[PDB]
Parts: sequence; structure tokens; C-alpha cells
Amino acid sequence: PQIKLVLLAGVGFFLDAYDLFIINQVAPMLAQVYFPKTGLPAQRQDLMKAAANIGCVVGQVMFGVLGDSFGRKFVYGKELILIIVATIFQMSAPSHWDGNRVLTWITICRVFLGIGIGGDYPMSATVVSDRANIHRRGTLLCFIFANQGWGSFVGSLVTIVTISGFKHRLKSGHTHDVDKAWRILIGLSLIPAFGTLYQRLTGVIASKKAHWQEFVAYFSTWNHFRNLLGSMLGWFLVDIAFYGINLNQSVVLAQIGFAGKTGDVYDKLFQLATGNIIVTALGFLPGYYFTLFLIDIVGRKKLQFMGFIMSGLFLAILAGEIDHIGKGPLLACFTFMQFFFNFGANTTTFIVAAELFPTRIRASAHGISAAAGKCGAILSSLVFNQLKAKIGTSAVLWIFFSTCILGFISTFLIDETMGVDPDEKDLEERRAR
Ligand SMILES: CCCCCCCCCO[C@@H]1O[C@H](CO)[C@@H](O)[C@H](O)[C@H]1O
Ligand SMILES: CCCCCCCCCO[C@@H]1O[C@H](CO)[C@@H](O)[C@H](O)[C@H]1O
Ligand SMILES: CCCCCCCCCO[C@@H]1O[C@H](CO)[C@@H](O)[C@H](O)[C@H]1O
Repeated sequence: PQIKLVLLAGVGFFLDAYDLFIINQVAPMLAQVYFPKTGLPAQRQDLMKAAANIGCVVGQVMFGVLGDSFGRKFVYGKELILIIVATIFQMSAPSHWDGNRVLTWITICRVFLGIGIGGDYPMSATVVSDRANIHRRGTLLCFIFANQGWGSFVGSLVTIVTISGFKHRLKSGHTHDVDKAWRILIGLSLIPAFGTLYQRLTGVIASKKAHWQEFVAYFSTWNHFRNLLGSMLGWFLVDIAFYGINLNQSVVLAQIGFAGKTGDVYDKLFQLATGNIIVTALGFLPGYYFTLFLIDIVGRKKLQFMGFIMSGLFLAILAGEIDHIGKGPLLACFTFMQFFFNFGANTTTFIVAAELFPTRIRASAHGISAAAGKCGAILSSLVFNQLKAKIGTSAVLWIFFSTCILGFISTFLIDETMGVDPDEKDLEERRAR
């Protein structure tokens, strides 16, 4: 039936999300091995974490040209082997290498990993926004998207299971085995990746200039232009805070009480992994499901308004209190923030970009919005740990706060898409003039 295809798109998101966010769990292990006394150098850590998102935009433009030039049959398999191969190179950095060289190895691998993650990313959204043509398209897009939560959660679960498996060996003095742990964290993605590879198998300028002419004509009208403006702005603005925080969740949990001077190597990695699992289990993950049950009841806009403005509050509390109040209150607010990312702006920007636009131009408008998002992701990703050193963590969280208020403001540019057919509205718009 139609069901099996949406699951396959789901496992595509799951694998993309796992590979993206697992770097947050891998980085503190790389620190313990290759930079035990100092931290990972700020610029190198930022480059390593932005790498996958940088490749992600290169992927969907490149796999876009090839997919348009020679059709969908050209791309469907090749994107997945690229992330499999990129996973294996990343997994197998020479252990006898110098720390900066190991880091540079992983960043480059993660760019190519990103290029593949850039493959199926918008194509899993289109297949069911085109297919459904029903009020329950939002509940469907949201169900596919929720696999981003499971990607981050399973990575955290994999991490505590892995560390607690190495418990006795680390306690008995074999401290280099954390170099084997971080390879297992990346490597375990290969199990669904190979599973899915097998399941997936078992006048060009004249046309482009004609589509460009329709696109420009469409988005040169205000009530049509602002919907593209608001779609680009909302996705751009939320990804600054969202990927800034989530690619560095282990870093924030370290000003909060979860990193300390007490305890040994196991005690360190294990409470830090304990902090990560709490946040994603209690906040990051359930937010997707609160959205799932309410988008086709409350509407998309009311959920972004709430999402931006609620995550703003907890960012302001973090920014104001992080250096001044105890662990507990901060851990709660940080979890509340994560909850209202996914019960809110992060989930709705994705749906709104897929739902706003009539099909005759939907491909570009969704692509331009997704590209705008990745731009916001790479700014914070490229600079988060550098700013944290130049201006401090509280000052960065004040920046994230401001982007949430701008997101709230920009959401007024959008039409509510709950229950609307964008092709019909385009249709009456035209029969009306
Ligand atoms: C599926 C795609 C696979 C991509 C894997 C390519 C890894 C690139 C290897 O990096 C190279 O090795 C050293 C890194 O420390 C440096 O000598 C050199 O500057 C750098 O270019
Ligand atoms: C399709 C190309 C795939 C090539 C994979 C070759 C892997 C060779 C083994 O690598 C080794 O991995 C160990 C940790 O796992 C490190 O201790 C060691 O330094 C490194 O040499
Ligand atoms: C100098 C900055 C000024 C920009 C002003 C904000 C633009 C608001 C656009 O109004 C729009 O009118 C539509 C009805 O036609 C509503 O459906 C939609 O919700 C609403 O967003």
C-alpha cells in the first residue's frame, strides 16, 4: 500500500538526523582522546560541526542538477552510498594520528556525508505533500519529520549503552578505549543504512529560463512575495538557535552542572551522556508529538507564534541566569526550550514551506526555503564555540533570544495553511482576475 513509502522516507530522516546530531556525542570523546588537557580548538570544533550542514546545501543543489538533468532514476541510490562511504572513512581515522589532523580528517568526511544527507532531504517532503491533497497532510508530514527526534534520541541512547558497556574496562585503566567508543557511535548508523540500501533496490536552458520567468512573475506580487519572504525568514531564523544549540548541546550542558572537577573518565562521559539523554527524552522528542496531535487542530501559525515566543522566554532565562543560578532550574529551562523548538517553530517551518506554495513553483519555493534554513544552521554552527570564547555563553544566548523574537515578528507574513489547497487558491486567485 501507500504506507510503506512514507516509512521509507521516515527511515531516511532518521538516518540523516542520527548522522547529523551524533557529532554532539562524538566531540567530547574526541576531546578526551586527542585533547585531554585543553578543549577542542574552537574554530576546528565549529568547522567539524558545521561540516555536515555545509555539505547538506551542496548536496541538494548538486543532486538537484543531476536529478533534473537526467531524472529521478539517476539519484535514488547514489545518495545513500555516499553517506555510507563517508561514514566508513570518518569511522576509520588512523588512531596514531595527530589531534588536529584527526579533526581535519573528520570534518572533510562529514562534508561528503553532508552532500549525501543533502540528497533525499527535500524529496521526502514533496512526495506526500503532492500525494495527500487532504487536510491530513500535516499530520503526515509531521509524522515523517518526527524521525529527527528519534535520530537524536537513539544517538543518545546508543551513547549511554556504549559507555556503560565500557564501564569496567575504563575503570580498570584502559582509558584509550574511548577512542573505540566514538567510532562505534558513528558506525552503528551503518546497520539501517545498509538495510535501506538493499530495500531501495529490492532545451535544458530554454526550459529553465521559462520556469524562471513564471517564478519571477509569481513572487513579484506582494501577497505572493511575503509568503516566500516569511517562509525563508522563519526557517532561517529558527535554524540559527536550533542547530547552534543541538550541535553543541554537550557544550551547554557543561556550563550547567553536568561537567565538573570531581570523578574519573567514566564518571565524566557517563553523567554528560546522562544529561544529554534527559534533555532529548523529556523535551526534544515529545515536542514533535505535541505538534503532531495539534497542527490540524490549532493551525500552523499559532504553533509558530507560540514556538518562537516560548523558546525565546527560556533562552532569555538561560541568558540571564546561567552564570547565577543552580543546575536544576537551568536544566529544566533548557529542556523546556528544546520542547518548544519541536513543539513549535522547528517543525512548523518545515510544514509551512511544503504547504504554502502551489505545485507549479513548489519545487523552487520549498528548495529556497530549505536552503535559507541551512544558511542559518551554518552561521551558528560555524561560529558558536568561537563566540562562546570571545563574548561568553550568556551573550550568545541573548543573540539566540533576539532571533526568536524576529522569528515571532516574521511569522505575521504567513498565511495559515491548515485545511487549504494551495493549488485551488492559486486557481481562484486567477479565475478572479
Ligand atoms: C565518501 C567521500 C570520502 C571522502 C574522504 C576524503 C578524506 C580527505 C582526506 O583528507 C586529507 O588527509 C589529511 C587530513 O588530515 C590532509 O593531508 C589533507 O589536507 C586532506 O585533504
Ligand atoms: C572502502 C574503504 C574502507 C577502508 C577501511 C580500512 C580500515 C583500515 C583499519 O583502519 C584502522 O581503524 C582503527 C580503528 O578502527 C585504527 O586504530 C587504525 O589507526 C586504523 O588504521
Ligand atoms: C515595513 C514593514 C511592514 C510589513 C508589514 C507586515 C506585512 C503584513 C502582511 O499582511 C498580511 O495580510 C493578509 C491578508 O491579505 C493576511 O492573511 C496575512 O496574515 C498578513 O500577514
